[PDB]
Amino acid sequence: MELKNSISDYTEAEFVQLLKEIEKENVAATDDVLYVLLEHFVKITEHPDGTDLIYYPSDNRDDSPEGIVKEIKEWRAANGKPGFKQG
Amino acid sequence: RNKPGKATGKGKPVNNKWLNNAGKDLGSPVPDRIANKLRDKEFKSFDDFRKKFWEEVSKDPELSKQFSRNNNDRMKVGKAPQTRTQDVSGKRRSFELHHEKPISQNGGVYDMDNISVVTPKRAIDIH
Repeated sequence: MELKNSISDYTEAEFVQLLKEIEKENVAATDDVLYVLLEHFVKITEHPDGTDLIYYPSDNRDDSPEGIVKEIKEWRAANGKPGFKQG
Repeated sequence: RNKPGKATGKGKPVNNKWLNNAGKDLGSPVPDRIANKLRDKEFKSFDDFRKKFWEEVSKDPELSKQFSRNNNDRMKVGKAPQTRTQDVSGKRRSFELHHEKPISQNGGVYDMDNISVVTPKRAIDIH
C-alpha cells in the first residue's frame, strides 16, 4: 500500500488498513516485508513501547485494530502530539 | 538445513506465564503437553521441527491463551512469536530455540530436553 510519513496523514480508517496489512504479513512465510511495515508503524506512532501495542496489548483494552487505534489516540492526545487526520 | 531425525524427550510442566523466564538462565523449557505431541515423530530438519513446535503451541488451549492474537497467528504458520521490544536484538525480534548442549559437543538436535525458548538478547548474552 501507500505508507504516509506522518500519523497526521492517516485517517483512523486508513491506519486500520495498515494494521490489517501487517496482520497479513504476520502470517506470510517470512518476516522480510513484515519488519519493514513494523518499522514504519513504530516511526509514525512514536509510541515508546513500539510493536508491543500490536503483539503485547494491555488487558485494559481490546486486542484488535480498533483497540490499537484507541490506545494510540489517547497516548498522542495526552502528550500533546498531533492526532489522526479528521478526513 | 540440518539432518532428519525423530523428536524425543519429556520437557516440563509450565504455568500461565510460560515464557516469563525466556532468556534468563536457560530460558523456558519445552512444555510436556507439547512434547507428547511431537515425541517419536520424524522431521526433515531442525527448521521443520521449529515450525511444527510453534504450530503445536498455537493448538494448545492453555498455551495459546498466553499470547496475543497477532502472535497466535504467527505460531499458527510455524513462525516464532515476536518478543517484547525491550528483548529484541537487531533483525532478531522473535523467540529463538536454543540447544543447552550445542550440536558441536555430543549433540541433542531433536531432544526436547536439550531445547529451550530464549529471547534474542539473552540468546546472545549466554554466548
